[PDB]
Amino acid sequence: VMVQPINLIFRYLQNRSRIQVWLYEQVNMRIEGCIIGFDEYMNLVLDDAEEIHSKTKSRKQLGRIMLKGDNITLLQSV
Amino acid sequence: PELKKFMDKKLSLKLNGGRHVQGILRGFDPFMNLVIDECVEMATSGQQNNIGMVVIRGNSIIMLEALE
Amino acid sequence: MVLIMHVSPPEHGLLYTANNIKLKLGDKVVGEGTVYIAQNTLSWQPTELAEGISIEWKQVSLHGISSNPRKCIYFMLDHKVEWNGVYEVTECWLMPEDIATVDTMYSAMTTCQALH
Amino acid sequence: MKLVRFLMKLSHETVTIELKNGTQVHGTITGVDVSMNTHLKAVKMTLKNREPVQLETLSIRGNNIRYFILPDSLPLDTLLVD
Amino acid sequence: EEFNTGPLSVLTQSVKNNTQVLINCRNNKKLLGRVKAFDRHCNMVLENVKEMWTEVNKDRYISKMFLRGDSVIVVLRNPL
Amino acid sequence: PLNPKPFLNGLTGKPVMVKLKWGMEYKGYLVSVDGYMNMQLANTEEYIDGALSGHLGEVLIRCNNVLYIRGVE
Repeated sequence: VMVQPINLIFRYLQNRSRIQVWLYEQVNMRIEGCIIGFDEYMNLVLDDAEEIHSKTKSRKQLGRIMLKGDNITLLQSV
Repeated sequence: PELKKFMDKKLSLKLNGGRHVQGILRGFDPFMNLVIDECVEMATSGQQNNIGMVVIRGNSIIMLEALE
Repeated sequence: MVLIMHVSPPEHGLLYTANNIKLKLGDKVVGEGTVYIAQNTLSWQPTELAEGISIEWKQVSLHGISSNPRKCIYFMLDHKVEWNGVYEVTECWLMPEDIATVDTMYSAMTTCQALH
Repeated sequence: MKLVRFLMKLSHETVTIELKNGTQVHGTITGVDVSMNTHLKAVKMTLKNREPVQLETLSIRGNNIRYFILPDSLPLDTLLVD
Repeated sequence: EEFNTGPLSVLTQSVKNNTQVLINCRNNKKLLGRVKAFDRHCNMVLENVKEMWTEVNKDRYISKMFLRGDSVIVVLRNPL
Repeated sequence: PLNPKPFLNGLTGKPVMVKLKWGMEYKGYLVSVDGYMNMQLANTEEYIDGALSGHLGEVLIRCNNVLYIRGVE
């Protein structure tokens, strides 16, 4: 419990790095975006967000979205 | 304190949806969200991808075991 | 989550413990061991293997009193257990040599269920 | 979660409960707590696509429940006056 | 008030007008019935429920039901 | 920094698309949202597998089913 998970998040917010979110209920689609805001539930507001569909190597542009935190399995930088 | 004994240890994590990653546990909070460093995604293909330092949410972890 | 590791007796929050308890997952008896029903986890350590299993209560979808063939605890995990070298739901049983412990394990498990 | 108080009045009622994973439980309610953890006795449980398992008692986590099929003669109006 | 003007007003109006709602549940099941009572988590006591699914349409009748709110996906104010 | 709560209020009265965890999408005007993030949509269109499956009118979407919400345009 040295590194705090929210510290990564504040870091992403601060840095505007592009992140990718693996989702809880489905494995064939991930979300990517830049974090501009969040809350204590890890609900995230993402700018320039996209669905990434691995099987077809395709993407869908979403613009600005609020992603519900209970869908987040894993958050990584890309 | 349960996860404390796993700090700085290489772990294998089974995640919901048949997903599997391995990495070093660097941190956690009261909700068992984890920070895993040097994270490697083990693709169903058998390929391993380096995904870096990640946050994993506690509810998505099905199974956790140390590789050390 | 479920942790696979050596399971020592907890220093805090232990409600009930008993020895000579067989853990069965699906059709397979994993071995005989000691169960620890504690505030945060249901856990079991095999006498004959190095690592046991520790399970957060939120993952025990339900639990009850059954017999397989002898009076025993039944519980269900909400996923499939892949315990390497060892074993969308998994049916589990705790099978004590002494059936007098079953009613007590059941109450202790229900008390922990209510805490989470 | 105020409606849970309704279920808490169901002691001794025989019900069928469908779980979110498709398991059906048939049994007699011995109690329900404020989290909707549901305790039953004299239980027949049918996992999706499996034969029924028989249990002396069962306790179900509230969040695994989809719905209760209630007895046809249960007086809803009465049970619902708080 | 929150029941009157918030998203739950969908249920409020069903109970007051004694009209049926159509509820999409998990696993492609739908429930058509009347809401006798509900709470802020969308737990419900329902009556005269038609449960509908496909495998080819299938249905069955449940006279009295308690539905746990977190099983609900969507509730339609008008069935059909 | 634009947080989830202010963002949602800013969508109120506006056309939105709510994608569910289960893959279906709902397009409509966001009439209201509550502290749980339950949502009430009007003029609701349901999309299943990328195709319109029906015009639903007024719907309540329970909070725990949402994957994301975004404004149209």
